[PDB]
Amino acid sequence: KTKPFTLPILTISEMSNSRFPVPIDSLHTSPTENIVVQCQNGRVTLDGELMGTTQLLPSQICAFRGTLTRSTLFNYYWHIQLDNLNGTPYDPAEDIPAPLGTPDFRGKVFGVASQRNPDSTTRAHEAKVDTTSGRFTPKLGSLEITTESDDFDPNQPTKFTPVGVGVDNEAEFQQWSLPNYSGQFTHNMNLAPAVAPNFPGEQLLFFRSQLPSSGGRSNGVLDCLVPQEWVQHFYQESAPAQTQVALVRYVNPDTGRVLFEAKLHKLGFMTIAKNGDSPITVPPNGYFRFESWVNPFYTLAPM
Amino acid sequence: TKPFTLPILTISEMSNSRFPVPIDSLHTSPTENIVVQCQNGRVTLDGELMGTTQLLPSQICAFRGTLTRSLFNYYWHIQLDNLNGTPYDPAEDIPAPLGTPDFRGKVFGVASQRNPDSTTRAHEAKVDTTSGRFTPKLGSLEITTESDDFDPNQPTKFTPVGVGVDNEAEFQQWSLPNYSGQFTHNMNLAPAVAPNFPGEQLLFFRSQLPSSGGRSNGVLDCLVPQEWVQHFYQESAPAQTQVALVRYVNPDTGRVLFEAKLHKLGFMTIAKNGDSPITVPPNGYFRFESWVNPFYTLAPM
Amino acid sequence: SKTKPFTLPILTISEMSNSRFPVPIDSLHTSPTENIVVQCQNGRVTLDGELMGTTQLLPSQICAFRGTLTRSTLFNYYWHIQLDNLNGTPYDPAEDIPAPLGTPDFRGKVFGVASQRNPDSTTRAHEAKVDTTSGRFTPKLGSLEITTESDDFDPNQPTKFTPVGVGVDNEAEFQQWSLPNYSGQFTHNMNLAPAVAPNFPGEQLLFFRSQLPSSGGRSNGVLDCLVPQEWVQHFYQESAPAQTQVALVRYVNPDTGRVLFEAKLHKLGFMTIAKNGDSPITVPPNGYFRFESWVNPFYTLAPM
Amino acid sequence: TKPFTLPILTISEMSNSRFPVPIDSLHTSPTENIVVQCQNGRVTLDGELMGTTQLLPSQICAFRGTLTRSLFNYYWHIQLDNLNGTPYDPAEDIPAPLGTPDFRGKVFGVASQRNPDSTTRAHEAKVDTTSGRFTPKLGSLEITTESDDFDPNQPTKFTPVGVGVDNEAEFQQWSLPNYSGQFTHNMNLAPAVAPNFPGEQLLFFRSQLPSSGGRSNGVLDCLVPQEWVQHFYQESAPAQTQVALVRYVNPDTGRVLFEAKLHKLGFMTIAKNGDSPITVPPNGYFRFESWVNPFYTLAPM
Ligand SMILES: CC(=O)N[C@H]1[C@@H](O[C@H]2[C@@H](O)[C@@H](CO)O[C@@H](O[C@H]3[C@H](O)[C@@H](O)[C@@H](O)O[C@@H]3CO)[C@@H]2O[C@@H]2O[C@@H](C)[C@@H](O)[C@@H](O)[C@@H]2O)O[C@H](CO)[C@H](O)[C@@H]1O
Ligand SMILES: CC(=O)N[C@H]1[C@@H](O[C@H]2[C@@H](O)[C@@H](CO)O[C@@H](O[C@H]3[C@H](O)[C@@H](O)[C@@H](O)O[C@@H]3CO)[C@@H]2O[C@@H]2O[C@@H](C)[C@@H](O)[C@@H](O)[C@@H]2O)O[C@H](CO)[C@H](O)[C@@H]1O
Ligand SMILES: CC(=O)N[C@H]1[C@@H](O[C@H]2[C@@H](O)[C@@H](CO)O[C@@H](O[C@H]3[C@H](O)[C@@H](O)[C@@H](O)O[C@@H]3CO)[C@@H]2O[C@@H]2O[C@@H](C)[C@@H](O)[C@@H](O)[C@@H]2O)O[C@H](CO)[C@H](O)[C@@H]1O
Ligand SMILES: CC(=O)N[C@H]1[C@@H](O[C@H]2[C@@H](O)[C@@H](CO)O[C@@H](O[C@H]3[C@H](O)[C@@H](O)[C@@H](O)O[C@@H]3CO)[C@@H]2O[C@@H]2O[C@@H](C)[C@@H](O)[C@@H](O)[C@@H]2O)O[C@H](CO)[C@H](O)[C@@H]1O
Repeated sequence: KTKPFTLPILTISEMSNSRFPVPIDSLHTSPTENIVVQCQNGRVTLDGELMGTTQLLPSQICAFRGTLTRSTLFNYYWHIQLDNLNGTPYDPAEDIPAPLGTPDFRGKVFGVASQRNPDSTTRAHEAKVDTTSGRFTPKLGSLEITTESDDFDPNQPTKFTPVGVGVDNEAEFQQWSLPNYSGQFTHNMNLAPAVAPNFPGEQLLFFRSQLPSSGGRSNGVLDCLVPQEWVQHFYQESAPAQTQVALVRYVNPDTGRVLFEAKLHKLGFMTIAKNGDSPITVPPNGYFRFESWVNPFYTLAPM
Repeated sequence: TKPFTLPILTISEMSNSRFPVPIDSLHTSPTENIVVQCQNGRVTLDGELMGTTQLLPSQICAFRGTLTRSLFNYYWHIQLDNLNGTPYDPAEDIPAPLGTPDFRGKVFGVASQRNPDSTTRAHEAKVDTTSGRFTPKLGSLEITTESDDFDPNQPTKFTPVGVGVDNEAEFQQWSLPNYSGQFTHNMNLAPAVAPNFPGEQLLFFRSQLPSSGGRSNGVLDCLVPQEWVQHFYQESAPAQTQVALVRYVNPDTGRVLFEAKLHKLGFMTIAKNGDSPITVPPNGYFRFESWVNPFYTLAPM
Repeated sequence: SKTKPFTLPILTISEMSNSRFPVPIDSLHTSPTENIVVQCQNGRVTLDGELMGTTQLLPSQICAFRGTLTRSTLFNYYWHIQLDNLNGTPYDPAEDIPAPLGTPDFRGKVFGVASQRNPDSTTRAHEAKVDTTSGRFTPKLGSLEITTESDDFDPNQPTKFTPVGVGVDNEAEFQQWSLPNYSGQFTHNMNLAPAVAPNFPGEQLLFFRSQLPSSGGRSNGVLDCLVPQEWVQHFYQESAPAQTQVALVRYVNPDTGRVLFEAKLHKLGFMTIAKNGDSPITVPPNGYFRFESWVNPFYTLAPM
Repeated sequence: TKPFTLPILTISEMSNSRFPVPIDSLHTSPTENIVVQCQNGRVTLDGELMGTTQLLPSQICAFRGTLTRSLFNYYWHIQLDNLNGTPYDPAEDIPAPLGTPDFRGKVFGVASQRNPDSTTRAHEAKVDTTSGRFTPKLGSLEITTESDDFDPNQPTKFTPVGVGVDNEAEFQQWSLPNYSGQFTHNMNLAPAVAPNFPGEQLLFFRSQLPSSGGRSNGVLDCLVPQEWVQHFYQESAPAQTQVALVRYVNPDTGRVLFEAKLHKLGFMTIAKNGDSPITVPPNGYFRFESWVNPFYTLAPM
């Protein structure tokens, strides 16, 4: 009678990052006591409630849509009046931190800005979005893009396709530092809650990708709490969470053996019994399998 | 015994299965003068992938491999791997590496590299799927770039963005490229589809891709959204008949706006004549009614 | 080789416009103001031609706006307005002004008409109200909320607002000397033009007063501006150097030739007179203000 | 002798002199098929007001007076006062009360009242300048309203907002109304104007007025911005010749963009052929050069 909780059957190479439109590259764990893990994309509860700036379309994370105008080697600056991701007009009064899909990290997003005018003429060129700029105010409804080309028409529909990071100094990319969605004017609000292991000996487990970089030595490391397919899956199923913690096992269908076990928390993140920064090597055909709802005081087997 | 289901998705919550973009609209058109045989976004209702179709929405018209050398004046040779990094085998029974573009034209995007020493580069790139150097079935294709800042023998990725044709007629979404060039003809193709009932036309999930120049409409039609590709692969529910009856319902008013056939090979038809968009309200969604037979007469739209 | 002389335009009272609303001036008025803080932001100009607050030159754009209309998330329909600059430029909150130029500088409900013209040339216009006390009145952040009786508005279409008068239900909701919160409750008012007051014994502010139309109720529509809009425009054009902090002006009758009274025009752009009590200042139809001389601020005005 | 000057104003700092709205653009057109004889915004270079032109920017197409009774289907009679509240004298040598509309159509606005007991009303109203009851020269006109909430015999003001025509052809900005209705013809008109040099057309200060319905472009052209009306009235500089030479200058580049004639009767001409906007940078302004004669040959635009 109770709708059962499930996970989609996917290997590591069949999963997508929920903070950027790229495939998942690996599984990774590291200590996070020094940091506040409060990303806003890829935030979903196990019973299907989206949080933060999270939405369903994989391609739309860190993308935007709106109208370009002239503002007040990447020298050309442009003002973007943002619409909603689905084309509907944007209202700053909605109780989200920023338009859905807005980047949730400090740095420069490298991508391509494109335009299609009513007379059917089109143009597209490389563009960057400085999420640390004082004119990055997507919650207010606008942001600034930088371009190398001057081939852009004002008052024309503009789209931005995210590709990767485009910071000059590698330290400009801080994946766990939220931008100021209202610039200097207001604080961030309506945020999805921060996450941390509530248990001795446990660390967060990440679905990790290495984003493309347009220059420099940036590793492009972007960790999401849960892949986008699970966001989409939990939203569809909305199965009741019987406890705060679902027990999950990573299994190898060839050998039939459990490689490790982990906690999948109701708030939408994973923990594992392991210490220290390290990748988690999995077989190509392995997948995560839901074992049972469990009490939060369950002790995971170490790695 | 596993029932067939559709995910509950709005028009604005669907992704094109032939390009990593959202669906913009629903469209119908007569198709007797075109061959509808795209190879991405090809799935049967019981969850079998066909053509070059794979699961990752970002990897459609993307590639992965190694770059070597020889106004987008700079030409580069790309030795293709599989999207999962494993080496591509031209002997497998697919038309080309999974996610290879299935239309003639120039795919506009960004090529990027990350070297073992951690140095990186990314610049605009075009993939001409009509060039004789476009032989992804043989394991290689060619890109053109405007920037010369690329390192040979380095891991290279391609992020698709849109179309980049100079002449608008270069983009032909219903003409498959030659996956092996002029060395041989295409093989292992997902079958072509057509309406097979009087007064019926295909129903398309339409996107308008970005265009880097010119007047190209960038129109790209797919047979089912990528989310249905992913959902049918997961569910693998047995197809009880050749045709599923599906209805589009407005949850605000409770009313059915139109009905359609969802065919086992993974495409939809409606009772409609003429090239036309299908205007649907923002909260509408497709509902699976039941399995029927091909002789069902749909209500005209 | 002399400096540019300071001048006033020659205008009677029935030839002047309010600088806080697009209406003519009805009368001159004086009133004690030690109770209140006089800090309006429209119609603020220095005598040497510097605009302050939200003051701009176009008389019709005071309390007007333009932007893109959006549906919100009896005047019972609510709409969101993404505000542009009055010239179609996107509004920059980083500019050192309290709010977009022309933004209303008082608490209450501005009554007017909102209109739209679509790219397909279709048009609409209907009555609308701007509640400057609503928590969604955040023009400094680039948006505000209008309310309408009609539902005939298209979202995501270019929209203008023409101000007409006040539209409060209860008369006490209109407080001309209370500034709105230009960012709502989210941050403080910034870059305000300074407050004004007579810093001389026996002196009170002199106002150019209009009675705005009202859409209902018993509101007197009284709106006092420090300086008429024609002087805002004139001082900006002339930018004559201010020799002292006080210019002595006299209201003269060209028929009789006699001086009716004298007043101080202060450099910050306001006027004082030697008078006490709330009272209108009756003037002849042909009378006008005449610049007499720069004076030291301790000059003593003749009473009345 | 007082020299002639223009105020230093940007295009976005000028007001229409025929309606209380900002100037939207500059515009030129051949005008041999129209009569350019507006009555608001009429001033000579030496400061003489003409037609129905007055100083208050908010009072153009406004009125003041006393209302009585006679889908905007409520009709009301307005006994007109002067804009300064003084009674209107039809005997004066003006075409109509100052500020009276100078085009055929329906002026859309808001009529408001304030009673001696301080009760107030305001609702949408229209002034049809083509109606037989539009006789402002005789001292009265007629409004229509949607609301019935109006008290007879009370002081009534009209605030113009834009046009309110149902058919778009009813708005004829170059057709003067009959200020006395059918009783007699218009009198005391400001003179009509026309270019008088080969290749020269009038240059208009153009606004696009709000429209309460339909597809009317709301285009309203004035010969001179209201600020120039106010400036020349203040200055009253002697017009040394019939024509002033004026140039449009960009301060961001120092370059002159075009030159024009400013004629003594208060209108401008340029060397241009066709109906066209005049694109100007945001910081440009008109600069008075000197007095010339009507035989000057402007450089083509
Ligand atoms: C993020 C971005 O838009 N980058 C641009 C930009 O990258 C070059 C500049 O960032 C430049 C600043 O000094 O540094 C270049 O690299 C140095 C490197 O830091 C040194 O350690 C040494 O190797 O000399 C290099 C000379 O370039 C940046 O070049 C980029 O990064 C390098 C690590 C390498 O991968 C190179 O191929 C990259 O181009 O400007 C370049 C154009 O010159 C690109 O437009 C890039 O996107
Ligand atoms: C696909 C691609 O890489 N396009 C480039 C390239 O586009 C320009 C060329 O296609 C060029 C050939 O002469 O024509 C330009 O547009 C003309 C158009 O053909 C005329 O009909 C008329 O409209 O003048 C236009 C001036 O550009 C192409 O420009 C691009 O397309 C236009 C329709 C317009 O949208 C413009 O903004 C575009 O840039 O070269 C340009 C660089 O100049 C771009 O690099 C573009 O990506
Ligand atoms: C500002 C606004 O939107 N006004 C509307 C609104 O006005 C009427 C309501 O505000 C109503 C609320 O009770 O009160 C009315 O006047 C009452 C008055 O309060 C009573 O003391 C008594 O005198 O009865 C009156 C009604 O006959 C408001 O009416 C308006 O104000 C009156 C003094 C008078 O001037 C009348 O003509 C006005 O309409 O709602 C009305 C709807 O009829 C209008 O839409 C008005 O603009
Ligand atoms: C000038 C005025 O008072 N206008 C009113 C009035 O306008 C509507 C009527 O004029 C009506 C006559 O049938 O036509 C409407 O628009 C049609 C349009 O003619 C058709 O071509 C098609 O587009 O369908 C439209 C449906 O409205 C007029 O509506 C107004 O003009 C339209 C172009 C559109 O912009 C609409 O939003 C406007 O309201 O009546 C309406 C109320 O019904 C208003 O009161 C308007 O001010």
